[PDB]
Amino acid sequence: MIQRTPKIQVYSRHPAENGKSNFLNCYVSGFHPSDIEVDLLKNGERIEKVEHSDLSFSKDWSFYLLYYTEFTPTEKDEYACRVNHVTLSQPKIVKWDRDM
Amino acid sequence: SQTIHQWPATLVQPVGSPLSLECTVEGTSNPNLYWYRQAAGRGLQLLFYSVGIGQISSEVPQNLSASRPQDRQFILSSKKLLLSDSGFYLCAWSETGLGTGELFFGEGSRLTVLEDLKNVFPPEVAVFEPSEAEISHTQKATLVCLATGFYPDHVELSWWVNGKEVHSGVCTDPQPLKEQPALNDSRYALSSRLRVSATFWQDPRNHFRCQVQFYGLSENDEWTQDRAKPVTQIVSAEAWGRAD
Amino acid sequence: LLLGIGILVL
Amino acid sequence: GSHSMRYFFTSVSRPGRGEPRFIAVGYVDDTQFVRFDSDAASQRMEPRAPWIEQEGPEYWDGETRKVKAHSQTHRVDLGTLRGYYNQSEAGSHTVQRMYGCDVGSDWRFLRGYHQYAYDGKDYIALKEDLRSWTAADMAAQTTKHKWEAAHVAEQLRAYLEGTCVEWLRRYLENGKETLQRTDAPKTHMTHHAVSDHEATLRCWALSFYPAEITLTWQRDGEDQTQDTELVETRPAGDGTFQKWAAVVVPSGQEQRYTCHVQHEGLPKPLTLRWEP
Amino acid sequence: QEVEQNSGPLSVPEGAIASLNCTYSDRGSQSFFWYRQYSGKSPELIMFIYSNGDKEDGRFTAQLNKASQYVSLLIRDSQPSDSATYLCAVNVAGKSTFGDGTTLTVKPNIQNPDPAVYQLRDSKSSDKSVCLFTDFDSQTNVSQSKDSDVYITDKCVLDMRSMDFKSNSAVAWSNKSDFACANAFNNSIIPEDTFFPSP
Repeated sequence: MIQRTPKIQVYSRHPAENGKSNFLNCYVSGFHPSDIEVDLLKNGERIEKVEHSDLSFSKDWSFYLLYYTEFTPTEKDEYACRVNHVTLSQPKIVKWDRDM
Repeated sequence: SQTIHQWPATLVQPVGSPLSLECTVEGTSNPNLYWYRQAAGRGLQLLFYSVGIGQISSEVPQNLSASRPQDRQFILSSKKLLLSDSGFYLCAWSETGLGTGELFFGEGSRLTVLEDLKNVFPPEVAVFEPSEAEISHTQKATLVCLATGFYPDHVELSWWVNGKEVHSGVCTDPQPLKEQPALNDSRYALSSRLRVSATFWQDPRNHFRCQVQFYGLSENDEWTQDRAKPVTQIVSAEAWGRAD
Repeated sequence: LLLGIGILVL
Repeated sequence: GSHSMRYFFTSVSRPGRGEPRFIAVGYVDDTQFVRFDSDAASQRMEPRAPWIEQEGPEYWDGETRKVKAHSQTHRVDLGTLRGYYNQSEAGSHTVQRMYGCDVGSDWRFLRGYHQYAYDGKDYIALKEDLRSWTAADMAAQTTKHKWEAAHVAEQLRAYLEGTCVEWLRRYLENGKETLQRTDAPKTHMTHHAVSDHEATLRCWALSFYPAEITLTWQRDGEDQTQDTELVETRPAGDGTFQKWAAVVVPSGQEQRYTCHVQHEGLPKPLTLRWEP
Repeated sequence: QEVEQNSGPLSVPEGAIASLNCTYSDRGSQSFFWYRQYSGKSPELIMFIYSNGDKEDGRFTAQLNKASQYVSLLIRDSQPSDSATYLCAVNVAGKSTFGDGTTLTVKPNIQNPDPAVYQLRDSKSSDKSVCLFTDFDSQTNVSQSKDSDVYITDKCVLDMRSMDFKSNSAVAWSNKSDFACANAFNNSIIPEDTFFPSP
């Protein structure tokens, strides 16, 4: 039995600009087992229209998934990724940094 | 160890009757199971493929259906047989997954569908005695067995000498001939020879029997004709050795 | 194209 | 360019929620082209790149038939392994299978792979000779003896060196516009350096394919900073890939350091420096 | 057509090499089979092959060429008992696709030809009788009659294993008195040479 803590990155498909529809991506990789909870947040609220890549895995058998939604970024709105996995003692929130 | 049995071996049924073919495998688990048909020639059409219990893949739009109620139990059925459902139905299994892909076949189910049972006749059987000339020319004795006037054309002919089935000295025609080649529903004839030494035929303690298993109607088939019902039965004819 | 041989149970 | 085809299979038991979850994906290089999910409505292998849609109904019927036979193998395997490892019926367990082939810039065979894991750990792997097995433990040695007796390696060798390379070659031709594209990375530079003495410079690479890339930070000469802070290459989601690398420098010595981007689609290795 | 093999019948002499061939069109195919089927019976695997080249198992050699897309079977030292329908099959699309079969007849070698026509009488009445053309060699063919109510069977290979003796036989019979063994066979009989006893 091995379990592996997910790595989490949250980012836009294209370089962010306020008024241009874009894609918000949360990439979770390097985790085991495969059951995982990933939600995209708009001001701490769950976004309902969120699709994900087909389950795949690396050389070391650890899983990766892309979660995505189209969004129009603004100066104002705060976006995040909320991830839970049996390896996480509690849900992990990584906020979208427009420059990360 | 590993084993695949199918049942029944031969069926003669009227158009419109139901079909049930059964297939059983022992000595493996979670096999791939297949129904194939051989009709209007050799070579095999896949009818149904099952990757596992409850899972049936239908490989051609058709009047038949299949189920797999347990791991090792495969069933083929029809509510209403058509003339065109006649064929040799073969059950096969392969190892779970995708190995070499070797198929293990059952012994097959031969289905004949008839428009009319009225044309079903068992064989008349007669044994013909060796020619004294042949015995003088060759010191060999050839017995001939004639099975005549049967329909449809599935009979199994065997030879029994002193109540033991023989194979040595035997050759049976591979296909029956039509007693009237012109007629679509012609009855059929089949010939076999048994050859023994002249001194084995001459020994009168020796008993020769030609046996023809015929596949015909079942007990519950409807029958409207005067004559007795032409069911599945064994018709035999005999001869003793003649030192004379 | 998937394998069509060499897939056996453990 | 070298190329690969790979199939990835995951099955997860879920006692009291019916049959194992099974997911299969095929890849050519870093592009997914098929998948099967036992929980979707189709119960079919389905296309995931435009160039595999060229394949006719016999392809889809065939790959559907074969992917289900793989799924059925994993179902048995999850049962067998609970036995080998003396485990309860209560737990969720994972089996994984990966196989495929690499070819060189001449599209000839380089290497074959067929590997199996249980609960995220190596179980059994085909070695590079495509006839020997590595068995992780006592349980995998039972599997090893059974797969030797049945010549599983000989069957796999026939696919890995033959079938796999020619269907890879067919995909690389039919998908020429996608798979043999080489999108050079759009690069740029950020200065987020809110320390008194120290600045941190991230050197960005967006919209590149394939995913293979190198982001060296260099100084006066040397070529190396064992202190670079690079994030795992990530999907943009449009079929391209993103990456950056970071080095911490003095606030004075801004423009003594150089980012050396290396990608297949760049004529010459790029070389970027902080522009005010 | 996915799996193509000639129908035959392919005739080969006892002791010679029978050559069966099969072509397949699907380059997804990953293993290859020859099955043997006796009349009335179910198919039985002769061998499989999944590697380019030859595979020998006693008298049988499979050959596979994935570039040409052909599978062959060679049978060294053919016996009458090899007479059967040979089914080529291809494992593609997760299942076995079958050819329509090649029928092989191995004609037996008759050491000591002794062509004769005999009358045999029924062990119930003398009345009904059949004609037996026997002991001719495998070059003689037997023709179906130019007469209704005359029945003629094809030749058939009979083997007294223990004597070391094979013989060819055909049978003729009629529902009529008009009919003699004298001239029952409207086919290529062995000239004077065929013995016709004086009953």
